[PDB]
Parts: sequence; structure tokens; C-alpha cells
Amino acid sequence: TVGAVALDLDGNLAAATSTGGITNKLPGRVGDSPLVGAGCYANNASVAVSCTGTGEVFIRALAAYDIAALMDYGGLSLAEACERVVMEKLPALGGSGGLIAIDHEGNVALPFNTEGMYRAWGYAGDTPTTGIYR
Amino acid sequence: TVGAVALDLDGNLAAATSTGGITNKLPGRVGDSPLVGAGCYANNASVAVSCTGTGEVFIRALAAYDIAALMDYGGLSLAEACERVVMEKLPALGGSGGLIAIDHEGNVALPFNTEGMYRAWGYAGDTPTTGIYR
Amino acid sequence: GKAVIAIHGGAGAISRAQMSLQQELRYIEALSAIVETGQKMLEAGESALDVVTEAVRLLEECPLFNAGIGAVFTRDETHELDACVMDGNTLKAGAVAGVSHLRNPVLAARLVMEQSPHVMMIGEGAENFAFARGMERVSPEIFSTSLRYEQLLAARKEGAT
Amino acid sequence: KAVIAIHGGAGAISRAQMSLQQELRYIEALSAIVETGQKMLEAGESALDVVTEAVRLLEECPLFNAGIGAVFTRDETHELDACVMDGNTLKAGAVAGVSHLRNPVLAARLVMEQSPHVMMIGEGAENFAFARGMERVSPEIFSTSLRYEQLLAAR
Ligand SMILES: [Cl-]
Ligand code: NA
Ligand code: NA
Repeated sequence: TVGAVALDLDGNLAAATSTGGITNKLPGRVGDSPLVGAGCYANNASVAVSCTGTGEVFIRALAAYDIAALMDYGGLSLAEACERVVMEKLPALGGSGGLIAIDHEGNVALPFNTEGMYRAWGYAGDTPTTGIYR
Repeated sequence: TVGAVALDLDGNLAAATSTGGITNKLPGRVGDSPLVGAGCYANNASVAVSCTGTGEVFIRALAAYDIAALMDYGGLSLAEACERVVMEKLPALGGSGGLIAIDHEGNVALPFNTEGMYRAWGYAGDTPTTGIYR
Repeated sequence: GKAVIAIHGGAGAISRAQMSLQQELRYIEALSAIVETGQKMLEAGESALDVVTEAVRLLEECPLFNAGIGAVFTRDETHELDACVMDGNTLKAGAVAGVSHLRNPVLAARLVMEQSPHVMMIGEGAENFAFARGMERVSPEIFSTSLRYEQLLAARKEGAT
Repeated sequence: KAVIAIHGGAGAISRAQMSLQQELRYIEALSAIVETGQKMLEAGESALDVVTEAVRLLEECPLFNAGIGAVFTRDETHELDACVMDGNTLKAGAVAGVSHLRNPVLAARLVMEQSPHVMMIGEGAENFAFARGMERVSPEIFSTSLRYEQLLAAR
């Protein structure tokens, strides 16, 4: 599973997610990656999110949109919303994984509850950071 | 499209949605009906929602889950949430249709912005109400 | 609060002008029988999950409603059926999209939920999973109705106009 | 102001099984793709084109379980899925269960921009793509020895 979120110089947010799914997958299974609000969501009023982990749980908790809803309706910070969803609600359902999120203010979060998440980020005209482990 | 929502004697909420899609549909097209949080959603702590309408807008707006988030995070009543989603947001986005919803307090709502929605509801051991038009 | 059921058979351009009381009464009687089934089940202590499963199974079975038997037709004069079921207790969900050979998509959706580790299955993959679990294979023409075919012929005419 | 984050998946990663030479390969790929994305954003490209290109590169990179280097299903096939969403319009495109398209994210983008639809699945998604001029690829192009060995291990 791979993903990208971006805030551009004009204040627009976008997200994308792509996957081959899981090793030994039952043919016909669909995880969170292609489902709007589960594995992918973007809204200029809130946040761009791409998810990765136990796809069944990201669907049942609508992880991507839940970040957006907590911020939009709840008034939570990007950091509060990410902590709630990734660190509390997903594990409560037996979910593991993480996501990348950029809010309308260009705040960035890359939460995960797993041992690893292949990830990288950087501000435009600035030096990028990569990451594997915590 | 068709759907049911229920609150049982033990305080469980559930929701089901089924469809043949749309007349003259492009083969392979998927509407809100089978997408958790778009055409179908149920959580004992909030609501059971089944939707029907312009599938692309109910996906993009996550109509079913949005009802849940507006109530839980926004503190809206079921009636306020249904008005917001069905009578304001979905029409602004260029969508039409309706939904059926029961909250954890046994309130029931059958909002729609179309001419008709085929519908019925009834409390256990009471007389049912049916309806077609506004 | 009190146990309760709501059902729908779809929102859209339902034109009082066009309809006769006699046509309307077919819809009202179908809706009334189905909701009464669900109320009876709720009154007997049946689960919300089984109530919505059964209400939607009956709406599928009823040719008046665009789900299972009486499904609208694709551009290719085929039927592609979709359905979802969700349990507010466990937040488990089951769903199928683009199935043509399963009589009751809501029962396949429930089967995904109960007899797989998964939430969503599509296409032939969904059909092979349900067959392997012992759900029957049907001919795609079992859903076909004259009223929906005539609606496809009218949409085509409009398109050329 | 402008900013990009990417990921190549969570949960698949264990220090005790990784070599340092594998870690470096991943750091290089992640760093090269986020940089492509940064240059695009500095040059005034849209968030939509930027996330599209970033995910296209992650697809093309055999290190990542998307496009080339996709995991195998139980039937030793590849089934690919992708979504893209524009925060300005709430417009979204998605494909699920595609086998004969090289870049799912570009198919998802074609559904968004060249259909009234959000989501297309299976052969119908592929026929829609081909009709709009997207190339049909043999499904073996995504197959890698590393992923195939992981399938045999899983059995
Ligand atoms: Cl009426
Ligand atoms: Na029917
Ligand atoms: Na790849």
C-alpha cells in the first residue's frame, strides 16, 4: 500500500492511495485503499489523508473521514485527531497501521501504531525527512 | 435501491442497503449502496443509516457516516443532522435522494429532497406508517 | 428507546400526476407487509441485524423494487447487484458489489461479514466465495422484468433525443 | 505553506528481518519521490498532480506493494486498487480489482476526470480505461520474485 497527501501554494489539498492488497488475498477482497473516507480523503476545509494497515478496520472506523470529521465538527487539532483515530479507536477494533495527513494550515502528521511505516515528508523549498521505524 | 434500519429490544442498531444500481449504467460502476459510511452505516453509540439517491454525491459526502459524525462530534439531533445532510449539503453538491435513520434513543427520520421516497416505519407493537410522496 | 424499523424502496422522481391509486396501492401493500414482518420480528426479540437482513431480503424478492428481482438493467442489458449490511453492536460490516449470479446480495453481504475475515468482496471473486460457502448460483435473467427493460428502452430513446 | 507526505505501507516492517542494505534502498526511494513532489510544489504544480505523480512513482517502484511489485492473491494473480480525491471540489476517482492497468492511480484519475462516476471495478473499470486510450498491460508485469517467495512462505 502506498499513498501521498499534498497542500499546494494555492491552498488546495489532495490525497491518493494505491495497493496490490495482501499476500495470499482471497480474490475479490477490497480493503480501505479505494474507498473514499476509509483509505483516502481530501477536503480543503479540513485535511488530506492516505491510510495503510488492516483494511477491514480502516473501513469499519472510516479512518480517513473520521480525522476530517473530528477536526471539522469536533474542533480537534490534526495531532489530537490522529492520536484519537490511530492510537485509540483503530486498536480498540483490532486495527493496526497508520496514515499521513496534511491539514489546510500545512500541519503534517504521520501517525502509526505498527513497528514500521515507510514514510517521508517535506516543506517546499526545504529538506525532506524519511522514516522507517519510530 | 432498498434499505432497512432497526433498533431492537436489546438496544442494537443495524442497517442494510441493496440495489441493482441505475438504468443504462456503465458496467463496473459502484454507487454508495455497498460502501460502508456512504450508503450504509450502523453504530450502537449513534445511528443506523440506509441511503438512496445520486450515488457519487453520497460517496463524496460520506452521507451515512456524516449523520453519525454530525450527531457525535457536532452535537446535532437526528432531525438537525438529516436536514443538514439531505436538505442542504447533498443538494449543494448537486445530489438528490434520501435516507432512513434510527438513533440510539429510538428517534426515526426519513428525509428526502426528491418528489418521492418509497418508505414505511413503525415501533414494535404499534401500527406502521407507509408513504410515497412528500 | 422503543424498538423500531424503517424501510425504503428508493428516492426519486415519483410523479403523482403519472400514478393511479391502483399502482400506488401495490407499493403501499408491499411496504406495509415488509415493515409489519420487521415489527413482528422486533416484538419477538429478534436482533436488529436479522430484522434489517430480512426486510431487505423481502425488498430484493419483491419485483417492484430495484434490488434483486426487478433490478434495473445496465447499458449491456445485464444486472450488476450491490449490497451492504452493518452491525452497530460489533461495527462488523459485510458487502458485495457487481454480482450477477447471487439471488439475494444482502445475504451474500451478511455471509462476507460472518464467514470471512473481510468487509467487501466484488465480482466473480464475491460469487466464488459465496458458492464455496454453499450459497446457490442463479441465472442472471432471474432478476429481469418487463417494466425495468421498458425503462432501459426509454432511457436509450431519451439519449438519442 | 506548501508540503507533501508519502507512505509505502505500515505493518509489513520488522527490524529483525531487515538488512541495512534493504533499509537504504527504501530510504533512497522514499527520499527521491518526496523530492520529486517538493520540486513540483515549489514550481506551482497542483496538490492533485503532485499526489498523482508521487503515487505513480511508488507504483512503478518494485519495492512497494502497488503497481509493479504488487503482492500476489491466493490464485497467484494481481488485483490492484487505488483512489484519488481533490479537496477543492470533493471530486474523487477509484478503481478496485484491476489486473490489466499499469498505474491504478492514473485509472482512478481517469474515472474522476473523464466519467461522471467515483468508483469503477473489474473488467468494466478496465474497458472504461481502454476506451479512453489507457494501454492494456499483461498482468505478469507487476510480478516480482520477492513477492512470489512471500506467497510460497505464506502457504
Ligand atoms: Cl404518501
Ligand atoms: Na426487488
Ligand atoms: Na510498486
